[PDB]
Amino acid sequence: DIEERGKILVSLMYSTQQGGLIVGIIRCVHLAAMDANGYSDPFVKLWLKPDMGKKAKHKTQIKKKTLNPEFNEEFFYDIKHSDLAKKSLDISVWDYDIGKSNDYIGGCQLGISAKGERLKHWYECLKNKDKKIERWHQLQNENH
Amino acid sequence: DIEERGKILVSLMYSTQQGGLIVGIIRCVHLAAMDANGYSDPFVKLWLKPDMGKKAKHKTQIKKKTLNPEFNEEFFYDIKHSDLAKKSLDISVWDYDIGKSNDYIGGCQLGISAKGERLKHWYECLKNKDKKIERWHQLQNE
Amino acid sequence: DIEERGKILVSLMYSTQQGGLIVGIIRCVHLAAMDANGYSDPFVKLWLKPDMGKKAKHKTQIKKKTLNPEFNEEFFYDIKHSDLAKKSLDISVWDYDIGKSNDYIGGCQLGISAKGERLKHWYECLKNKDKKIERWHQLQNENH
Amino acid sequence: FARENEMDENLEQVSGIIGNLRHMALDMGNEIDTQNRQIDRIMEKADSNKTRIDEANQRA
Amino acid sequence: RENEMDENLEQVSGIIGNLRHMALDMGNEIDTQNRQIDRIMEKADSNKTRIDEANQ
Amino acid sequence: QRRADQLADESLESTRRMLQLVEESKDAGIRTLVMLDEQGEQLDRVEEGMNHINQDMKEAEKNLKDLG
Amino acid sequence: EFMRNELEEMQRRADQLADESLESTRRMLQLVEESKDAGIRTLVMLDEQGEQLDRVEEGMNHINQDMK
Ligand SMILES: [Ca+2]
Ligand SMILES: [Ca+2]
Ligand SMILES: [Ca+2]
Ligand SMILES: [Ca+2]
Ligand SMILES: [Ca+2]
Ligand SMILES: [Ca+2]
Repeated sequence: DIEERGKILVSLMYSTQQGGLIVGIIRCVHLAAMDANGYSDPFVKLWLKPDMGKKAKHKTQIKKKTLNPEFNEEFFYDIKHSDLAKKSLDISVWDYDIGKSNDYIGGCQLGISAKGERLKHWYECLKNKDKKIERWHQLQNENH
Repeated sequence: DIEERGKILVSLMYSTQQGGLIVGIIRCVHLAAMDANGYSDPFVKLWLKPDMGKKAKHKTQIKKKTLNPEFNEEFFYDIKHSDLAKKSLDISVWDYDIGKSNDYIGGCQLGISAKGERLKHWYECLKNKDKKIERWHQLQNE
Repeated sequence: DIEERGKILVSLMYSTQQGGLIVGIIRCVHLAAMDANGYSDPFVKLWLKPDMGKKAKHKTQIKKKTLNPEFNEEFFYDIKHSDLAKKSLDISVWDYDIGKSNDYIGGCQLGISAKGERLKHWYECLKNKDKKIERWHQLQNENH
Repeated sequence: FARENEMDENLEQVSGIIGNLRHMALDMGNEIDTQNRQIDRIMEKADSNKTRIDEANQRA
Repeated sequence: RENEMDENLEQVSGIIGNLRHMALDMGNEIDTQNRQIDRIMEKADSNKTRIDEANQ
Repeated sequence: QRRADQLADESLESTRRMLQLVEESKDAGIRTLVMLDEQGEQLDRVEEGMNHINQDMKEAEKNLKDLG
Repeated sequence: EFMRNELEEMQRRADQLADESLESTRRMLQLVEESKDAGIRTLVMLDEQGEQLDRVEEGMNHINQDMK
């Protein structure tokens, strides 16, 4: 069953006070169990591509033996509202392994290049300043 | 670091016959002297970021003992025009050296996220299909 | 030592047409004799400062065997009206000797750094532009 | 099994989205018109301000 | 020293001048697309009924 | 006899691809709006900038001719 | 002070008028350059919307013609 990949709930808001875009990750739903115990050890890895320095990539805490995790975290990006349009947020989902290389559950994207629900999430965020827009995204393949 | 870093003549054109973007590196002028002999041995490297694989990078032959080279080379990025405004053409002009890591003179990144004269070149390539637009660029990078 | 160093009549006027300060060296009276004949050979050396290149220094025509000179000469300074008020116009009289270096008989410094009658003379030149004012100033010991 | 209802709902969405495309495209026209007039307005301020800057450095 | 001020005020003028033409070329382009959308919804409403009548 | 059954397949494929093209154009409309929203807001920053610059040039000269 | 106090203000303010003139040329070029590049980003996304609308119209015309 390759199709049972899952869903992810993303949150966005541009803070004028703080002077940046805050990406919130609340929880996933029904992730692909890629272990030898019918479960996963998922964690979300954010990457605001392409031209960003050492503060480009961020990661959540690691929740273990659950397919419906509970992150409730938020990450700050020191970015300008004008410059924020042309960027793209590659939200990836990974299954952690201590003993060997990590397994890829699924992935998502948000930007001007994106389409549909992904595009309308990125559109409403830039239009509605100082407003927390939140919506689900179905996970897709091939972000390494 | 230094103001007079040089100007690079770059040309762009989307060829619908060949089915892709053709970057034509013509020449460079007034490069920064970064050797003891007071000249450079430069070569330009292109990189169309970021979803491109083995045909993302392209290199150029090394010219000799001059701050005003003459390349006259055209490369070919096989890509559909529909996906072209997403991409970024990172052009990097280096100076070749034998027994150590190569010195960097300067560079230029063309695309939608570029500014000033770089953004116009890329727009005028997108608009004017099958048509050759040749514009100079300043060399300004780390 | 040598309390009676004499005094000098100096004028000040900021020209609008010429675009600068006009410094007139009109008269000197009862100057200090520093020769074997009870006289001097005085001439008034000007020196405006700071940040003045070749326009800084000026020199009057030489007078021969006298303690009551008759100069009647003017000197022009290329300078802007506001920029002049920072500066200090140092005026100095020296006994001209042919064999050796010039003996110092007296000096007088006008500008914001100075005090008393020297301060107001600089002030009233600037605050009443295109109007010549003339006042007597006492010669003193300063950077002989 | 089905009654063949894909034709009805797809076509209703086609008419729905094309309606949104028409109104979305017209709202650009008002935004472009106002911006065109703003660019002209900024051009007055620039010419006016350059007069102040040219008068400031030429005080004589 | 202050030749920057001269070329800045010239460049500000030169950008803003063509910044009009940027708006005019946007204004002419949105017109042709607006006409194009009206062509489409006449064709889409016609093609809707032509499919709907065929299915009856 | 029943050519309409074959035509039902042809016209069904015509409807489902028409969803894609309009929804792609709707994404293009959303894309074109994003930059116009920025251009509109940035053109407001220019106006206020040009106003703020004009008042500072007034404030500059007015401060000179206060004190004679 | 007061003779010195009045003179020192006259430079401070006069030099500030020259710098507020210099700074005002930079503020404009900075803000105007951003509207130059912002407007090109709208023009790129307009033509992509225009050519995608050409695909719609072509897509419509074809399924009208072949259906007759
Ligand atoms: Ca695993
Ligand atoms: Ca694991
Ligand atoms: Ca070297
Ligand atoms: Ca070399
Ligand atoms: Ca003597
Ligand atoms: Ca003597």
